Amino acid sequence: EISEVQLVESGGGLVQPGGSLRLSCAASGFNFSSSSIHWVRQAPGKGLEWVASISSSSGSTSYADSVKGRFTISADTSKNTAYLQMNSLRAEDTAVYYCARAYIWWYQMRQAMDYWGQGTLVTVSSASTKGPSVFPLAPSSKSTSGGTAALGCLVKDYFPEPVTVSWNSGALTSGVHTFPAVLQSSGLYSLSSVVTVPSSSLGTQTYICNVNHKPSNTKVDKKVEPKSC
Amino acid sequence: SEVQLVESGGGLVQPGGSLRLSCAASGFNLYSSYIHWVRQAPGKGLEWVAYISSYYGSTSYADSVKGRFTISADTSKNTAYLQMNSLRAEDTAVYYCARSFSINGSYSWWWDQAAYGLDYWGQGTLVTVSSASTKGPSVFPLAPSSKSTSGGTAALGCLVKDYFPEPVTVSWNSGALTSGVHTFPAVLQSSGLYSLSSVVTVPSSSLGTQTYICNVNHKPSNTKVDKKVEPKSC
Amino acid sequence: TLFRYSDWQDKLFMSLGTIMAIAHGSGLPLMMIVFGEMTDKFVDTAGNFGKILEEEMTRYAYYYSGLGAGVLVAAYIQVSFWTLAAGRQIRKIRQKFFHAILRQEIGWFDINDTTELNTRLTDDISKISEGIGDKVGMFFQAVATFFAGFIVGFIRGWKLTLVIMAISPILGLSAAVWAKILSAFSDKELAAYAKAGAVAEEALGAIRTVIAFGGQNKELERYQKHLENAKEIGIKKAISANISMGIAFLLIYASYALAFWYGSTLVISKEYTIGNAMTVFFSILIGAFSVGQAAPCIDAFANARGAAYVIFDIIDNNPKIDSFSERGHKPDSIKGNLEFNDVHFSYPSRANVKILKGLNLKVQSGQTVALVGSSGCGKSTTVQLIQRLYDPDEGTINIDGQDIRNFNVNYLREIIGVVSQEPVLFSTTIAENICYGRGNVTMDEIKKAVKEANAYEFIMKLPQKFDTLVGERGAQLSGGQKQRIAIARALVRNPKILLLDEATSALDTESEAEVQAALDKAREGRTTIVIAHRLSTVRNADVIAGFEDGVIVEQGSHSELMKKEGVYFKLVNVPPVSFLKVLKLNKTEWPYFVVGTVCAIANGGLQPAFSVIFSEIIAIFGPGDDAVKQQKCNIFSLIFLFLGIISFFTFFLQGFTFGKAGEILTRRLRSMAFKAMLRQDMSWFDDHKNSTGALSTRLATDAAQVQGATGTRLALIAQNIANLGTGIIISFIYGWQLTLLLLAVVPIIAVSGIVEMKLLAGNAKRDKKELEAAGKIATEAIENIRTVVSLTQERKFESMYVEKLYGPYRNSVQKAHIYGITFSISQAFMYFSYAGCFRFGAYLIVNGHMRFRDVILVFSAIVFGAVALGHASSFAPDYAKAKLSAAHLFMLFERQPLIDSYSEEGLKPDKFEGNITFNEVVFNYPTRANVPVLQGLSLEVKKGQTLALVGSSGCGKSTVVQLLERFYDPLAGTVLLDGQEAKKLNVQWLRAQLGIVSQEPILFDCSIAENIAYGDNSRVVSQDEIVSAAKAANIHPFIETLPHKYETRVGDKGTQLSGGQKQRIAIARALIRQPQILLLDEATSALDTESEKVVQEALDKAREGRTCIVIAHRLSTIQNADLIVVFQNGRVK
Amino acid sequence: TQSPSSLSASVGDRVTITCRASQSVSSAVAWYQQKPGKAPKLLIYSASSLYSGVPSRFSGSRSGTDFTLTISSLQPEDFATYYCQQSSSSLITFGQGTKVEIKRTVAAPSVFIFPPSDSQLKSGTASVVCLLNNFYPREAKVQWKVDNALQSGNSQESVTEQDSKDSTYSLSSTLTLSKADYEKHKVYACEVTHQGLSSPVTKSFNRG
Amino acid sequence: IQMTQSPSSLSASVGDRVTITCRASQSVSSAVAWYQQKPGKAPKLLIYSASSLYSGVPSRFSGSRSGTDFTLTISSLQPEDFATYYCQQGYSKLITFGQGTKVEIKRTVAAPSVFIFPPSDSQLKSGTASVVCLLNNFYPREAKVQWKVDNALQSGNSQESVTEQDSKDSTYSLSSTLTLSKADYEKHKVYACEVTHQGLSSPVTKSFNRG
Ligand SMILES: CC(C)CCC[C@@H](C)[C@H]1CC[C@H]2[C@@H]3CC=C4C[C@@H](O)CC[C@]4(C)[C@H]3CC[C@]12C
Repeated sequence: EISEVQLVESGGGLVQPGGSLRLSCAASGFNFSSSSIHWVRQAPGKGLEWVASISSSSGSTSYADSVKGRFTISADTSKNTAYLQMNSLRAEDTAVYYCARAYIWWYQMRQAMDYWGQGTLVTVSSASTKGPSVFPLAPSSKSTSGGTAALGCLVKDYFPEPVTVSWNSGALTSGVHTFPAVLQSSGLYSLSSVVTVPSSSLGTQTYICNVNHKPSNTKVDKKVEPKSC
Repeated sequence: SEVQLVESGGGLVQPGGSLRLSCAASGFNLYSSYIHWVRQAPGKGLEWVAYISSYYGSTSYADSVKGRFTISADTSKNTAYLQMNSLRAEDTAVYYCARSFSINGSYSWWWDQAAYGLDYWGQGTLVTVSSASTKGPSVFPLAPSSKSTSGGTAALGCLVKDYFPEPVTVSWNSGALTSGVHTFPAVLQSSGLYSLSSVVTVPSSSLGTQTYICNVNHKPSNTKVDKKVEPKSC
Repeated sequence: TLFRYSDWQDKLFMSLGTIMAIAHGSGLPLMMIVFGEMTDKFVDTAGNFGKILEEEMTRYAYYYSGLGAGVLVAAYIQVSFWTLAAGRQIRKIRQKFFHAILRQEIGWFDINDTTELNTRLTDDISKISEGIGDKVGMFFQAVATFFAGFIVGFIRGWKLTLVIMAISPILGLSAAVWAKILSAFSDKELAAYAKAGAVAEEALGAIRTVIAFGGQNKELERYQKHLENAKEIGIKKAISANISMGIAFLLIYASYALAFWYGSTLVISKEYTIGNAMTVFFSILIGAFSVGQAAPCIDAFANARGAAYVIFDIIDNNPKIDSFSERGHKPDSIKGNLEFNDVHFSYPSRANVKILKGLNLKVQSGQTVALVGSSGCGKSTTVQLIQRLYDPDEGTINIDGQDIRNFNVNYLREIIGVVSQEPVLFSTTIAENICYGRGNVTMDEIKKAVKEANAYEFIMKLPQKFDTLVGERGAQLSGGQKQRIAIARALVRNPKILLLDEATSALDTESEAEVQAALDKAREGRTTIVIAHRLSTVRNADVIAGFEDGVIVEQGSHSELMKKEGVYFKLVNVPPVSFLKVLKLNKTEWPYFVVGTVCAIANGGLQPAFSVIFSEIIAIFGPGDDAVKQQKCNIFSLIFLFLGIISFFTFFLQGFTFGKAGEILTRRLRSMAFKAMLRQDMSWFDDHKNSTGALSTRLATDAAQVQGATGTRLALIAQNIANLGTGIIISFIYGWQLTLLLLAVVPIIAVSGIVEMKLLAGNAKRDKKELEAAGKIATEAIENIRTVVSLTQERKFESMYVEKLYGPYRNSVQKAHIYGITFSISQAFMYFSYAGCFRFGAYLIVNGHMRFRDVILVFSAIVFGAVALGHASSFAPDYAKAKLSAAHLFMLFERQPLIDSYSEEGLKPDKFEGNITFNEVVFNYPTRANVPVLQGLSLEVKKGQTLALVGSSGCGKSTVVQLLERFYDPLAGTVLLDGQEAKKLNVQWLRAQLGIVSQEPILFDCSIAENIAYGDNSRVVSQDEIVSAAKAANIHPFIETLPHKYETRVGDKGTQLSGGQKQRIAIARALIRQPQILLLDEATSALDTESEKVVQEALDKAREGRTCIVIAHRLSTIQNADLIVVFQNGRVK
Repeated sequence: TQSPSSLSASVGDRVTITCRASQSVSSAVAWYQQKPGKAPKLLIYSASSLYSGVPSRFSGSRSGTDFTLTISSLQPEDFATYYCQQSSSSLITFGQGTKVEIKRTVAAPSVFIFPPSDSQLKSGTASVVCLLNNFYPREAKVQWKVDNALQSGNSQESVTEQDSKDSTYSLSSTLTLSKADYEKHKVYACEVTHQGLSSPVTKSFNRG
Repeated sequence: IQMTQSPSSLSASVGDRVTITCRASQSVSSAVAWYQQKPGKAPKLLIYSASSLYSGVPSRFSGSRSGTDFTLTISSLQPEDFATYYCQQGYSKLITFGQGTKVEIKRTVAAPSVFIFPPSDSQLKSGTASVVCLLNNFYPREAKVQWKVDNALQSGNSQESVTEQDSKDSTYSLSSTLTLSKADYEKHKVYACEVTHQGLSSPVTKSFNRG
């Protein structure tokens, strides 16, 4: 930890609004008396957001105001692991949870955030375990030939992420624009992979896109074609 | 490691004079097994003297000196110290630092004291008791007799006398000729000095053909006397 | 209070242990109430002649077996939870204590001393550990059983308890005066004896003079004197206490007399039953002598409270300046200003001398100022008082003009970094070494600022480059490698103020320039007030300073000082000993031990005697064919009287005689050790392990523990053995069946106690190791406090301790468990044995084999007998204590020093010729043998001259004398006294012929007249001849004013005389010894120039005729001194 | 929280990302160069110091209530999100930071429209998308018109990360209609607005 | 508590049963010792208890015990033998060593060489007279040397310093010295030295005249 970061993984999983977890950031490379372990919340589309603060030196405890009251952080200088129990699970409590570190025996720092762990991404969802579908984002014949007749295939109705989408069976991925999986109203997501090519090559060659949802154990394919209605 | 008994101190003393005979029993420590003080009569043999066991405080002097020979066996600087009191005349014996036994190898019980013999010994400082100071030996060559036999074998030699203490190297022709020569004991002079003799036989052809030298080397007196020997010419 | 450290579950450990100890105790009296049901019913069987005999008997058996399980669970829950609460309390005591010591000021650190600290911590604590560990358990059980006799007598038969009760208060008075007179005496005894101790403290306090004038013997007798008075009241208190115990037993016995005859009337009234009475006897016997046989346990608790006392004195404490709080302001925006303020400060140890008496300085942030002058002028007294080690007595120091007392120091000593005067290191890697800058330093944060002093070749060179070990004080380095890691080490703090002080003086000037200029441009906004070496590297300071006697009047910049004619134009121009040696140190006084042991066998075996008393009592009680009570039992009330008075005599005898054996050995051995010590060479005491306080404890506590073995062993172990054995004899006698079977317990208890003692000594061993580790940590700071504060890295030391201390913690866990297990085994098998053999003996009777009353005698002999093993092996820990202490004082005895002070053989030169001669004498001190003393010395004086010496401050300017008085044998060279070389001398004569002025000559716990008279022992030099030499010293014309002329006991190191007076005497301490060779090192320091010369004046027309060497670095009387020797690393120049 | 001084322009400026204090505390803010999708890394502390691992381009100090990070000389080596963390209270607020990148020019976007094939229509939903490729700056609008109606609420905009090389963003505005509303419509028009376009480019079609 | 040395000066030949039988006193009770000191050294140890030998020693030292009798035979007599032996006691609080004992070589009687020398001109100046008689290569050591002054019995001024064995031939050398002051050296002329040696069939009396 003095030459690396030894905040090791603890408590990785998925939650429903009837779930909970006893999350942990098992510090290492130092011993709790030397620090004050901190967590924060990474709400998507915003900054970072603090949740709580314990220092096993004095056993102090300062919580945020949202996760206030319904939570607890209980570190054990014996076993060297901080313990934030996320109970009372509503929706927005989902994020990746950067669990952090601090030096308490150097007051000059004045920023108990000297180190950082990746964070146990906590995910609330809705009726998970559904395989995706490949649908042809098929170019119409009016599309720009000789210039750029973009095309693709959409991954619809899938959970969870990520789903590995490839083109040409790994023979062409440049010129494809991989879009991020943005949320759908159903709690599911949607991502596009649009490809830039003059339609004169579709007149001779067809491109097949492959979709592998190992988070759902599916392999679905389709050759995207020029739309001749 | 192993037992090393390294001895120091003493040797020159007048009767009625004190000393300390010291034995660094280094390689082991004073406190595992006994430590005596062997006596070596000057040409007669041995005698046991006295001993301390410092894991029992149990010490013992000797009969004819009990009260003059204090033992101590210091266990921090690991050395035996014999306070010798007045060290009378007829105690010019060699005193060797002696170790007693270990029926196992590790230590010595107190009961049945030193039953299985002294399985380690050392080499001490030969002590001597006299009132003779440092003096130079005069060599009187007992020259080969004027009655030297013609056609046979005649002896020739020299005596050294009137010195203290030993040693004198009595050699012949600056020590180049030492074959057959008999070194006679360094005799104590009646007042306390020393003396000895040394002679060798030569065939009757090399008595006057060559003329020999009785050279003597005495370090306590810093005298290296070179003296020419020759058959008596009446 | 002791228990004041206890969490909740601590207290639940306690209270469950205590109630289960109550049940442990109530075991055997209730075993006697069922004794009585059995005695009534079965004596009515026996006397009357019951075929249920076996039935009822085994029934009673299984009752006692039920109690067997009962005492088992009781025993080990008692011991388990008692030792467990003890251990958890111990570690909490130690954590909060060691916290407090890291918290208590440096002042308190220079009033106590290090090895005294560590020794207090370790032994204080372990003392408390066994104090409150389980002893309290035995005690609560043992008072339970006697206190259960009360209710059992009352409930079983409410007759005889009446009388015995009604006798109880007068015994209340007996033991009243017991404690009253024991307490009165032992308090007067200590209140006196502590003086016999303080005189040892003050005599061993300056072994220098005490050897420098052969005056060993006067002080040995001073010891034996105060020891005389104390030892006197020794046997007196021994009497008083044994008188008391004899009274106690006289009254118990005549009380039993009243009881036996009164209740004889009752049973002959054919009233109640032999059961009720004979119990009220038996159930009131065990309890009583048991709670009697309770002395060592209340001994233990006594020692434990005495221990915890000063420890809690330490814990509850609090300073005005603290190291563990936000006691004030702690601001962010700071420019590194610092300005002294009218500072009048002095030490809390050497209070009387004041060093800084008003200094009006000025420093600004960014600009460096140079601190130079002469030594002692105030450099270190300037650096210490900035990080507020010693709270300025009246001075103050402020940053930005506000109270640094309100600057939270955990911020102060963490923002500024003063690379230490002498670079101190720790037993670390170079990594952790510098890490003590702050602690969280990534490898780059290390290396980058490491290279800022060129620490990259000799550190990247070693196998395991960084990760190789910096040793003891850096013992795996020296100055050419050490002083580099320091000046960059605390740099990594990026100090808001760095401060340099002689901190780059031990290498080549290249590394010096590296650390200097690499920290000249690094202090762009931070000041650095420099105490430097060279007169061009002082100048890397915008302002230079002048240090003048507690007044700041002269200082400034380059063109601001050199032209001022202040200082800156002036400056630039354990071999184990035996069972036998302990047992043989007390050999003269054999008869006292013969008396102690004979009266011991009596006192002990007197109990199964009571088995026979009460056993032939049962039978006689049975029939009553005549008027037995007042016709016979009158006789038995008598026999009780006779054993009462016999007990008074035998008690008083054995107790008193071992009291006098104790006095004997203690006086003898105290005296012998004191002598032995004062004889030894000087090279023994100029050390760090064999100090003053270490030694005082060695002496006192070691003689104490040498007595604690025999002077209480024979008596107690002997009561126990002849008691067990008297029961043994009785039992073997009557019916040889029941002993053996009731001795089927001897293998269980035997091998159980044995494995427990062996694995408990193993516990002691793994503990010595674990706390020896832990105490390595402890000692590190405990010694180096000067830095572990300045780096403000004491709290990580706290935590590293704590995690190590977990060691003897889990040790304690193992100890509690194994000890509980063993002693549960013992108790439960004692009971089980009663039950089983009881049973078999029932059918033995149903033969007829034993007349019942005989079995009751046998069982009763046993039930009395074993009640003597309560703490039979509880005095074992003290025996190994004594054995260790014995081997120690024997190292102190036989050590035949190299240079003996009592030169028996050699030359006793009856005349003196003052010709001392040196020619190429090289020498190195022993302590830390890296650096030398001399580079070859060669000097000499004739008769009457004055070889004066002048140089810098401390460059071999002390060791001049110590080679002439034959302290040390100078390694290789020539030192002799007038041809006949010194090694021929009789140092006694030689030492009593010279003369020395000590570097700070003390006075003793003595009057004005002997102190001076001291200077010539082997003969009482008379009263008058002082007044000449005391007027020749110009010190008698002063005794004019003193209240007594010559009876002022100038207290411990000169309490009623100042130092200047305690110097103005120094000369008189020898003059009558006629010192023909004056070796004056700092002749006159603490006086006034008009009289200060009379040291030499009064000598001017008398110093001649007798040679000397006069060394007093001044101007008026060295400029008229003959021969000069300049000290350049130990040569003659 | 801070005010977003999100600058990403042509080379050559001294961007001092400013951070206003949410409240009045003692001067403690800690800054990070977080890569969205990564874990923050310390650059400075005390709002004035410099932690380890940092190159000597990051720096900061205080200016009353102003906590700054100073990065100069706009390079092809400036891309991250920044982070303030306020301190000096039992609770801590934050700053959301900025988002820096490299600005070559104004990119030329290509818009396209894609009607859903019957493979989508056999489920119960369908999607016509408006794709905008290679648009820059990050600002871009895309709207749908069905039967000449300013449609809203059925335009799922899925925008990619900035193109690592030329800052040419891509966007997909998905108009999703079911069995009940997709067949009833015949014309679908997509009108896009990009600042580099003088004219709002329109791609439309009729359902057939 | 004491010792009695019977086996004195045994010089038997190599390879034969040479017996050291040194008897102790009453009830030392199994505490014998037989140590080896080569001439001019400290003794080694060869055996203890008469039942066990020191490790690293040849097995030719056999001790048979009968009450007050320890009888140790050496049979091989290597060149590492022919060194001084000793018998000593450790028991009852005390230890005692005996006078020197020694095993030697056995040879045949040799021709004894007898010589006499009067003091020359340089010894007579101090007033002293040391007339020297010498016996070289005389075997065995058991011999007698007698003096005579003016054909009269002389005694009280004859010191017989005997040199040690030549290990090669086990022969011997010897020097008698008769000393007188000048107060008798000028009043007595003929000084004679006879030797009774087994080779000297008749005691030869080498007489010399003053001068
Ligand atoms: C120092 C004090 C306690 C004196 C101790 C001795 C007293 C208490 C003892 C010794 C003499 C005893 C008495 C001796 C004889 C008498 C008279 C007789 O009818 C029977 C009992 C009676 C009455 C005894 C009672 C106990 C007794 C009173």
